Amino acid sequence: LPQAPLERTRDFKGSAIRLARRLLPQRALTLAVILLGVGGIAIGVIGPRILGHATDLLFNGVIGRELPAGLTKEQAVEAARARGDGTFADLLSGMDIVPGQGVDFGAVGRTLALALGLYLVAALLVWVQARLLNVTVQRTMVALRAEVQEKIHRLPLSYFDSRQRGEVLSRVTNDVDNIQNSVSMTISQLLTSVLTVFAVLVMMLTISPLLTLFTVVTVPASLWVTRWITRRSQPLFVAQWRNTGRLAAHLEETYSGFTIVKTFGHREAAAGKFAELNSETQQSSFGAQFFSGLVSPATMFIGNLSYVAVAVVGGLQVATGQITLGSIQAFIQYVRQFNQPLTQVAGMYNTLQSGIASAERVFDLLDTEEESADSPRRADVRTGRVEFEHVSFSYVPGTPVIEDLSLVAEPGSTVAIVGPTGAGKTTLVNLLMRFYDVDSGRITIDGVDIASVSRESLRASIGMVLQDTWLFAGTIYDNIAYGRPDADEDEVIEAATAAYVDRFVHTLPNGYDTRVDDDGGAISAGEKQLITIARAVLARPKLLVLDEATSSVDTRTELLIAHAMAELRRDRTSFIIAHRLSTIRDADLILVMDSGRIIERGTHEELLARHGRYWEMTRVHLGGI
Amino acid sequence: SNMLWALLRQYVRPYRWLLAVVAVLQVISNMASLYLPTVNAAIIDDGVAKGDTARIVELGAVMLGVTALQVVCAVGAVFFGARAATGFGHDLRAAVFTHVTTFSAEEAGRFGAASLLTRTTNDVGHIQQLVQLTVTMLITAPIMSIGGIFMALHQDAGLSWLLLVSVPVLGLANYWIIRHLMPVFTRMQSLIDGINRVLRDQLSGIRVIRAFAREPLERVRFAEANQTLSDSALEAGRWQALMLPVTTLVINVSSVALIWFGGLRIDAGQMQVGSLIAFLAYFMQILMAVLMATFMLVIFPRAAVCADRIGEVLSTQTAITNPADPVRPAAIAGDIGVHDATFCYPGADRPVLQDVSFTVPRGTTTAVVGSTGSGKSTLISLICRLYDVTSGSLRIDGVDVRDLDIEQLWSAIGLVPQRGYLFSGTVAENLRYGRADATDDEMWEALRVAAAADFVRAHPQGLDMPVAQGGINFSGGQRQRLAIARAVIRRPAIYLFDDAFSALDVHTDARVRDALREVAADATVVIVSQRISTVIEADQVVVIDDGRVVGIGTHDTLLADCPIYAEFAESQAL
Ligand SMILES: Nc1ncnc2c1ncn2[C@@H]1O[C@H](COP(=O)(O)OP(=O)(O)NP(=O)(O)O)[C@@H](O)[C@H]1O
Ligand SMILES: Nc1ncnc2c1ncn2[C@@H]1O[C@H](COP(=O)(O)OP(=O)(O)NP(=O)(O)O)[C@@H](O)[C@H]1O
Ligand SMILES: [Mg+2]
Ligand SMILES: [Mg+2]
Repeated sequence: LPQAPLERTRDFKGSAIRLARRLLPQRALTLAVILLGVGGIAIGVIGPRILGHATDLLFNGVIGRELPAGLTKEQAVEAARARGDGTFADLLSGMDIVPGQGVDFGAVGRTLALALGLYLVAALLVWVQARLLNVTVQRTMVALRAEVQEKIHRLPLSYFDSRQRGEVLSRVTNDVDNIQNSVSMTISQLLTSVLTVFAVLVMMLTISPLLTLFTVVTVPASLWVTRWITRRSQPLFVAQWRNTGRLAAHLEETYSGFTIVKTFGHREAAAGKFAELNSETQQSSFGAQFFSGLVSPATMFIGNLSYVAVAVVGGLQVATGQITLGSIQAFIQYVRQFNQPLTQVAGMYNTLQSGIASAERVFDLLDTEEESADSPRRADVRTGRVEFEHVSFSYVPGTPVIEDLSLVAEPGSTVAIVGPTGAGKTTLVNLLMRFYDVDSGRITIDGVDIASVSRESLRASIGMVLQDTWLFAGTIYDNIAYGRPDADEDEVIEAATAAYVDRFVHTLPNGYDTRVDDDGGAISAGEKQLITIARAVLARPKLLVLDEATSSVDTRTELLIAHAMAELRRDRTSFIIAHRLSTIRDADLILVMDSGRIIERGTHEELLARHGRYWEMTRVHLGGI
Repeated sequence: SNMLWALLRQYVRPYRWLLAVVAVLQVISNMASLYLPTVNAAIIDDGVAKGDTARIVELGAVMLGVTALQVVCAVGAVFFGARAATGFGHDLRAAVFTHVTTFSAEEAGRFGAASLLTRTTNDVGHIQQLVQLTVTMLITAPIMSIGGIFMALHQDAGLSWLLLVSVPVLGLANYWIIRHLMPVFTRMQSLIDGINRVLRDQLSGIRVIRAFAREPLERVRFAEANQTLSDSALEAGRWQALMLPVTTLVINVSSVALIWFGGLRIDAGQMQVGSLIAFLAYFMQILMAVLMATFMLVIFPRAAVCADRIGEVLSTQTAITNPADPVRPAAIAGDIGVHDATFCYPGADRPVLQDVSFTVPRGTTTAVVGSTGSGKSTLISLICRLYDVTSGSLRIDGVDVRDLDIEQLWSAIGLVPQRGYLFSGTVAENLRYGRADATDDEMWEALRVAAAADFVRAHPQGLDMPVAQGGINFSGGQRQRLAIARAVIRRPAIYLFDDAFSALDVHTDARVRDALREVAADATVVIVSQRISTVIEADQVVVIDDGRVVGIGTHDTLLADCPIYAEFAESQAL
């Protein structure tokens, strides 16, 4: 049952046309679906007329048997009228009876045979139509999801930051399902429903227009009632959805921060707020769903009123001789069929609006400007000499972040960047990976420029270590092998041993099969960083950059890691960013950087010689202030 | 399955007279809907057939009364069916949340914070929708299929065998379809969320994906899942495409056979010709209701696995409880003592801690040091009794923690965990967790200490500046700096810092650790320290090392005696 409240569309018809053109390749399949639906609906609507003819023959025989034999119809009617029962004569007048003759079962049988054959064909065409419709829908959905994928992998790295906490997530996961529902409905149920209405109206017009009036008058009444119900329930759906989201947010905060809630004595207050929010969401759900379910009985009442009127007036007409009994049986079946789509017209309207507004969002996502086309050059970093030349960068036009710096990382040397929070270290190394584009500078790796280089081939040989560690919901072994998926189960373990992951792996019950998530599994943050280090070192890099790699690791395991990886990072440059002074020690080219610029550079001894910044910083780090 | 029925029988019992009222209202409504064809047949055979024209117009009143009863008996049914289902969902959600809130750290971590939210929010909605479209759509079949046959007996018993032949055959032909459709439907459901989680992982770790240049294989692994999902959907649709046409074919064949075998009897006079319309409508309504009820039957297992998860959540018994009649020490002053403690996490064969034993007197600072994975956070949790020591003793102010009011221990323990979590709202609301009634002059001082004052005072809203869902608007080092402020505002007798000083630059770290060393001059402070230069001022130092302690003393004595402390000092010398 539909419960999405409503959405606003910038342009309904343009988005609808684009969505229709999306399923354009399947033009032949779509045409075959439409034609099969039309044929099946025509054959299914013509059958009750055949049944009406059969029962008409039955009635003629049955009530012509009782009449005296020999006399003809128009004189038997006169004789009955002279008997005083004029209404029965009027009934006999509009009929095909031959007095004295019984029911001809041969004609009835050979008419029911035609009806059965038509019903077989109708029940055989609909199945084929549905089977073809499923294939068409699946093909279009596969194409749409594939191109959505491609667009996601082509989008700039700044689009995902502007979007608000899961907008992109809810734009591709649960927003394509709405498109699927709308597309699979608008050709399988809405089309049949409008064709049903049209064909039924045509046939009942061929039967009796006056009776058609009484059952077509209800369409405006049923539509008015349906739209009144939806208009009055619109404020309820929004309230229900908002309360559900609010309760979910409270539950997530209570569960994630459960330790804080328990420790600070807010357990009995969180329970009270839950007991006051769940009660509200229950009311807002009951009220929203009562009106939602009220639609079907409301329209069924109008349909039954039409049925009563049709039955009474048709009985009066047949008793008068205007139409035959079979023609009123067929009309009863026709009005019963016609009442059906009016019940869920609200359902189609709701599931069409919610889903065309989804296609609008998906198309807007697919129409956003993507990254510039990377020039294929197959970066060939041999030594690792990095050079920044007057590099300037601003996240947004206006306030700048990095202002005209120039560093020279010689091959083998391990440059160490330090500075206060917000200096832009992470931005400085992100510029090196071409996550963003340098505004008015130049980054050269081993002489060659970085702009005229295949971006994938550049990022595949740097092995960067995040500042904010990220792990997908899988096993530790899978997380480590995420670097090089084509590595056997003898290099992954070697890298884990090098990163000392295989020192606490032997502590868990199931060592390498431990399911670990990014939201606080059985692994602490310090041990979590080791998994990232192992993953980065598994995919053999040519120059390492580590942004706060060992922030939560003690200065006794990081020393072992450095000793173990001394051979690996022996002839490769490394940009180490850390707020901890004990990690940048024994590393030439210490860059103290503030406000985006570089205040001073040089080795540890030179920096200590010229008291200032670094000096003051190292005095503050140790005992003093 | 089995767990689902248990749930139902327990959590719908408060609403039995609502279900029993819906069951009667929908019986009356279905009977009224099936009775309209009966009075239509009465119009045909007692009116038109006999020529009476007043009989038709007088039976129109009966028809009108029946259709007026049918709408009220349906709008009364949809009201109570909703008031019962929403109430059942509300009660189940409340029970699940209440049970979860009693879990300790270990039980909560067994399921996970993310998985528990789904358990308490979506798997209750699935059972609620099952209840709703069972009390409104499933039960339509057992009354329709029975009352229709009953009215057929009441109308023409000599021909009602058609309903006893057609209903079972349609039921069998639909059961054979659904028994094949259910497993592939479950597989498609288990693939939909799989591709959803694939997309979620791709979007969350987009920076990781681009940094490792995994796009060419990420596309392959997404395509191999999209194609599999499409194939499963096609397989499940080629079965679903048989549900409607088979029902329509059965209806039409039954109609044809009805006309034939009805003409056979009407020619002999055993039945009036008017009953054909009534039987046609009976067949249509009954065989449509059966198909519509079997449509909902597809998702039983989807609501059964959810019920199994909810039952496994509800069946877990908490271990850390509040002792009966606990000792109540007025004005609990911090004085900790650990005697031969050992945790030995579930998942045994390696106890995390072993024979830990030391003492922290009141007003003295004790700093615990050790490599990653040593168990410092486990010791901190044991101090505040997030867990319970299995084979040791942990006594605060002489009295053991295990027999003590847990809330009183909570109230004066000043915990600053390693994680760092800020609830939604304003900074003032987050700081009010420490003291429920804190003045702005006191909040600014507490804020000021943690050196967090001059990044919220520079905000236009000041103390009322908004905070994200989990403090995600902060950068890290501001969130866990506000975490320090929200505990220093408590002014507790015990401070328990769990290394919340990471992600802080040198100046801010020094400022914070020098300012909080003043406000905590007279307080039992246990700080998980990493930098040796910040341990000289500590009154006592503990040398946890991958299990037990390997040294106890001050800075100089531990440097002289303990070799691991000497290794730490040498390695972070310069
Ligand atoms: N996505 C972004 N959009 C806009 N501004 C940003 C973004 N990321 C960072 N900044 C700003 O860039 C400046 C420095 O960014 P950042 O790269 O995080 O420095 P940082 O040295 O890494 N800070 P930290 O890592 O905590 O020591 C700050 O003024 C940030 O607010
Ligand atoms: N739920 C759990 N199940 C099994 N092992 C666990 C669990 N939680 C923690 N451990 C292990 O217990 C040991 C102690 O962990 P922990 O106390 O977090 O270390 P730590 O003192 O916090 N070191 P650090 O990571 O720098 O904070 C580690 O070997 C963990 O892997
Ligand atoms: Mg950063
Ligand atoms: Mg820890």
